[PDB]
Amino acid sequence: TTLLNPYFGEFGGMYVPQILMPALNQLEEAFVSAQKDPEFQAQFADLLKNYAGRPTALTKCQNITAGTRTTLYLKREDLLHGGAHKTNQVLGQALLAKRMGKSEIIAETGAGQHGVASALASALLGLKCRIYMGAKDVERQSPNVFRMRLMGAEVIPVHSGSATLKDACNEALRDWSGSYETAHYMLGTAAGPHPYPTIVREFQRMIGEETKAQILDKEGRLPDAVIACVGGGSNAIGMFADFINDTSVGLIGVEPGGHGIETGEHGAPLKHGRVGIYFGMKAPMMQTADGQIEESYSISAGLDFPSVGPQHAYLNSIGRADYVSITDDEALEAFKTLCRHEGIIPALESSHALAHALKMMREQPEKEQLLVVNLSGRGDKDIFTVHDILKARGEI
Amino acid sequence: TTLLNPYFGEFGGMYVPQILMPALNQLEEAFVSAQKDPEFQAQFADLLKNYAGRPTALTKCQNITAGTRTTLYLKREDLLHGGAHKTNQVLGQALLAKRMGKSEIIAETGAGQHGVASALASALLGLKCRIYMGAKDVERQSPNVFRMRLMGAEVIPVHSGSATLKDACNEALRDWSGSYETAHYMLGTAAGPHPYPTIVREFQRMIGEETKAQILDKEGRLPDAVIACVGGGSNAIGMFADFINDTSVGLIGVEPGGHGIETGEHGAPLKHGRVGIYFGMKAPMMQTADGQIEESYSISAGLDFPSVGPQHAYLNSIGRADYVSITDDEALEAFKTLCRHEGIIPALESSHALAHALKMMREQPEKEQLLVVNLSGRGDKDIFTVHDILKARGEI
Amino acid sequence: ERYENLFAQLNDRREGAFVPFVTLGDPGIEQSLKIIDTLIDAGADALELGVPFSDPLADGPTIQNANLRAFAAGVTPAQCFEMLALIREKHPTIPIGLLMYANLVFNNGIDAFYARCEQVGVDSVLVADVPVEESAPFRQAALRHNIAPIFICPPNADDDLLRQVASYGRGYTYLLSRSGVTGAENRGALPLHHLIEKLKEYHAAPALQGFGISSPEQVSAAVRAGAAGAISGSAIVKIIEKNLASPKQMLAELRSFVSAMKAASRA
Amino acid sequence: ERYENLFAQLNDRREGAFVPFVTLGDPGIEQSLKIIDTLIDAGADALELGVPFSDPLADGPTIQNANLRAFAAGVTPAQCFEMLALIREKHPTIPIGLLMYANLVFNNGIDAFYARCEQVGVDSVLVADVPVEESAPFRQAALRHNIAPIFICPPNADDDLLRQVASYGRGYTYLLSRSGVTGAENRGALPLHHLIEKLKEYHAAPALQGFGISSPEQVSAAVRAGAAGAISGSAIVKIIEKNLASPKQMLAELRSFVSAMKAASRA
Ligand SMILES: *Cc1c(COP(=O)(O)O)cnc(C)c1O
Ligand SMILES: *Cc1c(COP(=O)(O)O)cnc(C)c1O
Ligand SMILES: N[C@@H](Cc1c[nH]c2ccccc12)C(=O)O
Ligand SMILES: N[C@@H](Cc1c[nH]c2ccccc12)C(=O)O
Ligand SMILES: O=P(O)(O)OC[C@@H](O)CO
Ligand SMILES: O=P(O)(O)OC[C@@H](O)CO
Ligand code: NA
Ligand code: NA
Repeated sequence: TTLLNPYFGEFGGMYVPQILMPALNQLEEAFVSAQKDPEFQAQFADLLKNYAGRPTALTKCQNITAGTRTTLYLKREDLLHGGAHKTNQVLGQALLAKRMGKSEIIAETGAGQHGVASALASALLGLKCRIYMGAKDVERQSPNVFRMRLMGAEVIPVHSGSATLKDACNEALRDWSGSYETAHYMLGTAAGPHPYPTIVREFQRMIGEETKAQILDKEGRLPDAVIACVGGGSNAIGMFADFINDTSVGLIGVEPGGHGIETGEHGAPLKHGRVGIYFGMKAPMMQTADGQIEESYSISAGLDFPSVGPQHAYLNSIGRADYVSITDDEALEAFKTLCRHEGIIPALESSHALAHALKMMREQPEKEQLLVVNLSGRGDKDIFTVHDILKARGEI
Repeated sequence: TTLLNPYFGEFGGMYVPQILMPALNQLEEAFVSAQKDPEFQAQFADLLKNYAGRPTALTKCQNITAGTRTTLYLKREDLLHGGAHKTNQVLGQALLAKRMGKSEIIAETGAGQHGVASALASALLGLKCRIYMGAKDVERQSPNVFRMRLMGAEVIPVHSGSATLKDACNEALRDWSGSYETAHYMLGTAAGPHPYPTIVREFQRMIGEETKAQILDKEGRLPDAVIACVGGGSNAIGMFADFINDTSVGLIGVEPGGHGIETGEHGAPLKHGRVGIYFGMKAPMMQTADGQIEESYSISAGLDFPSVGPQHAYLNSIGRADYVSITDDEALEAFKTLCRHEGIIPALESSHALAHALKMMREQPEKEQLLVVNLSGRGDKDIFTVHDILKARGEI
Repeated sequence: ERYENLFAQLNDRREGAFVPFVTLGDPGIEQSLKIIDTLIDAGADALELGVPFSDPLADGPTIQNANLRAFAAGVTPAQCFEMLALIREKHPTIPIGLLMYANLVFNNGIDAFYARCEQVGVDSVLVADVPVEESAPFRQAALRHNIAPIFICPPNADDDLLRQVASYGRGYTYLLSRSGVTGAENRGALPLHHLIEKLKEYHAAPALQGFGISSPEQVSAAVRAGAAGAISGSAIVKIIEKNLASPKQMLAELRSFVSAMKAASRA
Repeated sequence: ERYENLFAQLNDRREGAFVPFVTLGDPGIEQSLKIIDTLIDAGADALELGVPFSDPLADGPTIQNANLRAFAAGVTPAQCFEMLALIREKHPTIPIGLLMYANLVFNNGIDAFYARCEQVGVDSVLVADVPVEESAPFRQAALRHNIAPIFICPPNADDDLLRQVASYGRGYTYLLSRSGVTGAENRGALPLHHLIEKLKEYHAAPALQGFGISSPEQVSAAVRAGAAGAISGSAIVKIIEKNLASPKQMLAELRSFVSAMKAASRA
């Protein structure tokens, strides 16, 4: 028995070993209690405003949309402390861990951004942070590993399985199953077992709440659509959440198309995967014909995850939100275009959402549309990846 | 004849070739006109708020100061778009260039941060940006050079002289002397010939203005002292400016001590240089006994400049502000300490200001003092420099 | 019906059950079939068999590597069911229990999985990552095909969980020794006597203690504490991993260990 | 007094002045002294001499490299003043003008610099990075030691600047050909006739045109336009740079160029 519905339609649930169910029940109850506690909301608001930098700006890009009838705004989560939206929910989860009397933090990470976000929240709030990371990702992300250790976190390489994000996800759950009395699992996206999809959404919904108030002040009406990249689903659902009951506002999630859907080397399980049960949830997944969890791919490591949050699968199922894919080359073009015309270096993650917005504008240039793209993070971390690709292609 | 006093006491002036004096007179008049134009201030405020992310937070660091009677706040210019305070004044100068009908931008840079700041402002506002950079600095700062070119700027290596910042400063003035009818020189600090020290200060004084209103709201009184690093002087004077007439507030500028003042390898001309005339100003300078401009040094490239803004020399002369130095190792310790205890990676520049604040706290731990450090930028750009130093010393 | 017959015969002999666990196809199909025949010949009362899965999030390094070795052998779930059919044809009375992860059960349809289990003669299915709270469609499909749904009684179980495990479990109750994941190096440090008697009071299926059981004295302590037997996994798999280079010595050491563990079940 | 005597003798001969520029100590002290003696022997009417500075922000690549070569020779300002004393002792009538950057004048004290200039027989000082608006302490120190303060008349000079340059200048007026920095490859493209007559109307010191003058026809055009002569720097230094490997051919080509430029000053 739970306090909240663990399912979004047929997706979601709490598919963990029996030993972990008390930990999930405790987390749901502490979350429900925190949401009604004004002292918790004041401390959370105090950290978001005076430490993370909220509210973030809503920037109108006039050079980007010249010659068309599209008006494009960027929700500037790239200006958030840490350079990505992840900082929002890790501050909330760290307060939840302290509310439950926990002193240790477990986190998984692949690109390294959630590891950095978990490490800075733990250092600030006096928490011991250990981070599981696939050994392949430890080698790919030497800068982020150093950032985590600079802030006192313990980074533990995971050599089991494919030695990447899904294998770090396993090891965090293995650890948590033997330590949940003293350690909290700071899951890094709006996925996994209930109540994590609900908690991460509510700890990220200020993105959409601010966007609504800001777009109403600047344009006097709601957007025609909000667009966000979907790797696990947290930045997208954070933008979507406050607009879900506004049925005129479109909700567009962008999954990584990788080298192309037809190549099989992508990260779009919601539209091109198959429903399975893994990581504590029933959700679309990239998997073999036998049911082995497949490896996803994207130029953007932050979108490289074989599954997706259950609320996005539900929103797609009922047609409340639409989900598309953007290839590496499309994201790369959007990356270069925003640098040149707006002076903003976007994360390759967020470049996928911008690329689809540029596609909506370019394909129908005389369509009058007010679009908001969630710029989930900055792209300074991606300049080496972009450099080597343009250098190998002779473009530079 | 000028509209404003070109001198701060005996320091400053307009020591440029005769050919450049009309360009300086035009700039001073357009600045004085812009300061009285509410349309200019609204456009500047619109860019600062909705594009750069102002106002920035004022973060109280409680873990840093535990066990002492120091209360420390950090002015979070690291959260500004671009990751450094420089973005403030480049947006103002770019608007001034458009006010004068200029379409091209000239900029010098050493560490690369002002080059990035000039490039993003020019890309946003439709300006053609060319950046002069010493060939030694082009090799040291490959990431920042790529950022500039990503945003459409032309980066021109300077091989003359010592092929570093002062040599890039020469080449920008050489260029400007033959192009000022169509190009504006976006000088990168509160130094050089009048009116640049005045303009950059007024385009950075929102740092102190926000700090005052924020510290009054949170503590109910002014700070006992504000502390800022001084490389050229822009972030320091931006913090100092609004407190200058508050005679109870201390003003403390921190010059880079390098490997130690006694080693001669430092960047502290204000306290250990000698007054000379170069870069269009009379100011303290690191120079040989014969009067050749000497090369400064710091672990932090952004503080590596053989001279200093004239208003800081004046404030020191009359005793309104005090200036100290912080070595590489002291800045490195402050860098690691802020990462571990607050989850904020500071720029090695700003680490010098934090290091002195930590010294004020540690040397007199029972002294009750309210301190504000200007965190002029974030330190993600410095993690490779910090890594190699700790690796070479066997610390990692 | 095989569990009910086994526990009745063991009760007549004042005996507990020793139930080893191995991953199917580890280190290869042929050697695994020879491994399993050695476990039974050495005195195994029942079998717990895992199907190689890409992400065994309830297993420690020993069984992680067992899934890795079987992956290196190219062992598929379809090949595992052909093994199960041969094992059931070789041993008609020993209870065969599967230890599954949810995705492999859900993949080709929940009902089709348990229908395939019935075709090959499997007696019970435990799904490691499906708690009692999510077990409704899985236990319904199991019972429709005469498969016993296995539920876990963790050491921190409240009274409500005790009643559900007793009311919905069949064949046997998996009595968890400790928190954490599988591993012979970690032993449960909580006396489970109160949970054993509570399960008997609620007419639960006979309890088999698992996790950490690696020595004969642990089997005897489990039987003495009131449990119907004990399950040993990582201790068995370590013998496989230790003797990967000598398949003949692998079977010889498996026989000595299982025979010693089974002898400890005699009260 | 040397400029006033030179311009009077040149006016008697219906002649303009040709004033070459070199950096002192380029490429070495001895060769520079031999360079300067060759310029005078080839018909140079006056000299403009630069002291090697670390940051010559008014000079193009040609003279940037001249300062670099003299830096490579270790030429110090103190060594430059010993050269100036020898040059004045070798040629008692030719006007010697210095082209300085402000820091070298300010370094050991402004007054001490011009006192040193008087001791060695320098006739004028132009400070490249001190405009008329900042020239007060520099021109006072110059006049106290009988040094002519040289001021620049740029091509965009308004009437107010024309009067100041005329009212405070002595020896000669530096008539700038164009904007930008020094360089023979770039030639001034504005007729300076109106500025020349305005300077004469305000009784300014005789005008010498500089920047870009690299051909005989430019010297003749400057004299025909009303200027008292022309200054050539980068064109001279390029001959030094071209013949660094052959010091003898360097002096031979310097003599041919200077003799051709001086012959162009004859009206
Ligand atoms: C980690 C990351 C993502 C992907 O995470 P989601 O949960 O899918 O939002 C997207 N953008 C940025 C900048 C990220 O750091
Ligand atoms: C460039 C820089 C400085 C030095 O510039 P100032 O003009 O002295 O302020 C200091 N801090 C940061 C973060 C910088 O980027
Ligand atoms: N891979 C990204 C985001 C991420 C963290 N945990 C996840 C779980 C599922 C999907 C994505 C993530 C990171 O580590 O920073
Ligand atoms: N060196 C830093 C700051 C800087 C720019 N121009 C300067 C002039 C003087 C002193 C410092 C600077 C940069 O290039 O980003
Ligand atoms: O590996 P151990 O710790 O014995 O756990 C038993 C498990 O392997 C089968 O249920
Ligand atoms: O180099 P140029 O262009 O001739 O300029 C003259 C200058 O060198 C001396 O005043
Ligand atoms: Na995904
Ligand atoms: Na300096």
